[PDB]
Amino acid sequence: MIYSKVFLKLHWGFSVVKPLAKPGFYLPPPTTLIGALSYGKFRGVDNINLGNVYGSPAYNFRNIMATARLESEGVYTEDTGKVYIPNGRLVVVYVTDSISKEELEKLCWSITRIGCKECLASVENVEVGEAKKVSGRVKTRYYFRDTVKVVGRKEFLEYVTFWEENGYIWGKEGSPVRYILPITTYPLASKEVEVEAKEAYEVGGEYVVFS
RNA sequence: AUUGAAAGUUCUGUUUCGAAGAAAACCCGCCUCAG
Repeated sequence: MIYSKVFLKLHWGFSVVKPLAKPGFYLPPPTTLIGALSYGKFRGVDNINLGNVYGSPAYNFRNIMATARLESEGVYTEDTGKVYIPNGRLVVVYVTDSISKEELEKLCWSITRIGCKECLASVENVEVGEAKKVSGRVKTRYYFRDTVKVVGRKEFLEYVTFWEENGYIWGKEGSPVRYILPITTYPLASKEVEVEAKEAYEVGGEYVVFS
């Protein structure tokens, strides 16, 4: 199980609107993170024949684990929800085993935007390594699933709804999955939460929780 | 190539006209550079 870390510098922020008034999300979903990685290999093409229907040139990277977190302060504003965090820093962790270290590192440098066109984001540095699996009590900053238990004080937790990769195809809505975000609503920031969990990969001290 | 893809809330307008800080008032009364 290989892992990679990337540091991104945002220009003005990101904007992803909720499916189904156009409120937006607080942090990008894993689908956007996987699509940004896939942009490095599928550049120039917008429709691929999956075999039955044209849905996206991203239905092949669906099994790559990804998380992300903030490192600065921002504000969420509706004026079409937007998350303004100019000159901020984003840390993205990719955990997978499908490809070797070289391919993941090459695709990691090829991230251009997160969300829509205006949300450009440069790349400052990357790290690649081998991760270890643990199950003891850990402290994490990355968001995780709803079913994961919590031992600490419930004070900085929010509930959001994301979608699986089934939504990659047009004319079809993805499955609803609940997610827990350790975020302060105003001003925007990230806080540490202690969880027990069952699977946690150590990617340099900042344990990443998946289930 | 990411609930992503496709879009200007843009066009037209004077804070303008008018109204003396003006009138009265002494620096002035005393002193050899001398043998």
